[PDB]
Amino acid sequence: VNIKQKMQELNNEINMQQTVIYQASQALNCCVDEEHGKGSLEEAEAERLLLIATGKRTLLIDELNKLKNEMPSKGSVTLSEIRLPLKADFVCSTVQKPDAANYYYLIILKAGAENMVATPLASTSNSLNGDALTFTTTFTLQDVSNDFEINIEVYSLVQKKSAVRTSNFALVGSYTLSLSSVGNTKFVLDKVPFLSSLEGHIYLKIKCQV
Amino acid sequence: IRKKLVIVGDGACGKTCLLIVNSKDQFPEVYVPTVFENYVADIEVDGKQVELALWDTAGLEDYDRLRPLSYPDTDVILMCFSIDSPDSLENIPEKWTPEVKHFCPNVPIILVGNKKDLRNDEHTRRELAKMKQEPVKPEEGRDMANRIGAFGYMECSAKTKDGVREVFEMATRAALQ
Ligand SMILES: Nc1nc2c(ncn2[C@@H]2O[C@H](COP(=O)(O)OP(=O)(O)OP(=O)(O)O)[C@@H](O)[C@H]2O)c(=O)[nH]1
Ligand SMILES: [Mg+2]
Repeated sequence: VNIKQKMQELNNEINMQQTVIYQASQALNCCVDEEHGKGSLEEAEAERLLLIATGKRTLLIDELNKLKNEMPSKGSVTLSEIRLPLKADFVCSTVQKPDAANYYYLIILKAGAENMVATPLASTSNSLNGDALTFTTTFTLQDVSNDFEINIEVYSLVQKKSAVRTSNFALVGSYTLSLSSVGNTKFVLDKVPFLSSLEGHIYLKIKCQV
Repeated sequence: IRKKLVIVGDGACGKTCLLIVNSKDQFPEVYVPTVFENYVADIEVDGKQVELALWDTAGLEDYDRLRPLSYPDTDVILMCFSIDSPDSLENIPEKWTPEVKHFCPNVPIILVGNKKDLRNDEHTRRELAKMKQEPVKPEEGRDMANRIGAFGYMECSAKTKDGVREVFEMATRAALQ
C-alpha cells in the first residue's frame, strides 16, 4: 500500500530480471559447438534461467502496471510429490534410441511475482521413474483465504544430439489449482500440444493447513 | 596478443566491481549478482600489448550451473575472496581450487584479496567479532596462495582503485608465460 516503495521494488526487480535475461542469452550465444557447450547440461541450465527470468519479468511488469493504474480462515497451501507421466511409446523411444536427443522438463508454479518457483531440470535419462518424471520441489503458499489459485506450467526442451533470446523451453501444459483441487492427486492438463509426449495428467499432493 | 582471463570466487566477494573498475574505471555501486558476462580490455605489460578477454562468472547458487561454460581456452585465472570474509578465504581450497584445477588443469592462478579498504573498517570488525572473525591479514592470503600453488598473491580495492592495475598486470604476465 506504500506505492512509491512498491513501485521502486518492482522496477528494481524488473531490471534485475532483464540482466538475467541478457546474460543467460549471452551464455547461450557462446555454445557454438560441443567443446564450448552446445548440447550440454549447462546449455539446458541457461535455457532454464532464461525462461524463468522472462516469466518473472512478465509478472512484475503486469503487477507494476496494475499499481500505476489506480473474517475468512487463513492458512498455508502445500504442494508436493509432483510427477509428470509420459506416453509409454515415448518412454520406449528413450530406451531404444537414447543418443537421439536429450529431453528436459521443468515445472513452474506461480501465485504472483512474489511466489514464483521453478523446479530444477528433470530429464528422461535420469528422472524417469516408472512412466513419470519425478520432481523434488515442494511449494508452499502461506496465509491465504479459500480463493487462492496456484498456476502450474509445464515446459519441455528437446536438445538434439543484444543478442537477447527467447528460451527454447516450450510450454506443453498448464493447470490452475484452487480450493476444489485440495485432496485430489490427479489433474488433467490444459493446453497440451498436438503429439506431445505427455500422457496428459500431472500428479501431485495439495494440502491446506491453518 | 589475445589472452583469456576468467575470474571466480564466492558470491559478492567483488569480482564484477574489480573487472569494471579495471576495464571502465567506473565503480558499480548497486550490487547485481552475475550470471555470465564478458568484457574486453587492452593492457600493455613489459612492453607487450595484450587484448584481455575478461570472463565474469556467478558466485551465487541460483546462477552457478553455467560456470563451466566460461572455462574453455582460459589462459589465466583470478581466484577471489574478500578481505572481510574469512569464510570466502576458507572456500578457496575447499571448492574453488578443486573446481578450477579440474576445468583448467595447468592454467596459472592469481589469488586476489578483494575489498582491501575494509581491513580497517569499524563495521567489519563488528560483524566478524560476532562470528569471532578477524578481517583477513596479508600473511594469511600469501599463505593460502602458497598452499594452493598460485602464481602469485595480490590485494586490491575496487572502490578506491588501489592495487587494481597491479592485479591485472600480474595476471597478464602469468598468461604470457
Ligand atoms: N567497500 C568495498 N566494497 C566493494 C568492493 N568491491 C565490491 N564491493 C561491494 O561488494 C558487493 C559485491 O560486489 P560485486 O563486484 O558485484 O561482487 P561479485 O563477486 O561480482 O558477486 P557475484 O556476481 O554475485 O558472484 C557490491 O555491493 C560492491 O559494491 C570494494 O573494493 N570495496
Ligand atoms: Mg558479479
